Amino acid sequence: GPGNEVTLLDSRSVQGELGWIASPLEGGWEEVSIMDEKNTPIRTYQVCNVMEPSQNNWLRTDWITREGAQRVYIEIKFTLRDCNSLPGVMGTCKETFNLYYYESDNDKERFIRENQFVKIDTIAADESFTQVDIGDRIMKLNTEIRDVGPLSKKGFYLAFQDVGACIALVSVRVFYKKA
Amino acid sequence: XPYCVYRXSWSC
Repeated sequence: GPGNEVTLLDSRSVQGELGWIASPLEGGWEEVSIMDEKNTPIRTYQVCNVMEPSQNNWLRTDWITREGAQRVYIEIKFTLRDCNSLPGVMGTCKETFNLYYYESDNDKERFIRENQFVKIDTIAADESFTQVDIGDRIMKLNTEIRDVGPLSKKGFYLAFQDVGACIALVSVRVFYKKA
Repeated sequence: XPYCVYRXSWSC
């Protein structure tokens, strides 16, 4: 449990805007706040350009220290709209997104090339869900976890690539397990 | 787009 985990990043516990780096800067991944019962914002990132072709929208975290862990765990809570629930002809609509990482000793990288990112997985809605009670509503979200390693630079960046889905990333947590 | 935005529920 949390007792044996050390959190490296938790998007839910960041104060103020996440300000993660989106490419394109506008019109792709955008920050959307969902207000919880205490009027604290849940900072989500969303993109839904299902009506436009050739989507390649990237979103990357800031630098995340690995603190001497070689194996980290990435937990994402998200929701997608199924293509069959979106009216309109959408020949290129997708229901997945891609997850990547890039290791670096440099905590202030800018414009990391697409080809520097290493793919972790294609993420889809699968069997596993969680419920997040926010007062007026209970968010029923897919929950997926992936391990990454072995890591060997001082830290890393995580990235999410959309290629034409209708996706909301509601929570991203990265942790390691401490012996 | 965004064609839809997720708020509690999706709205499109």
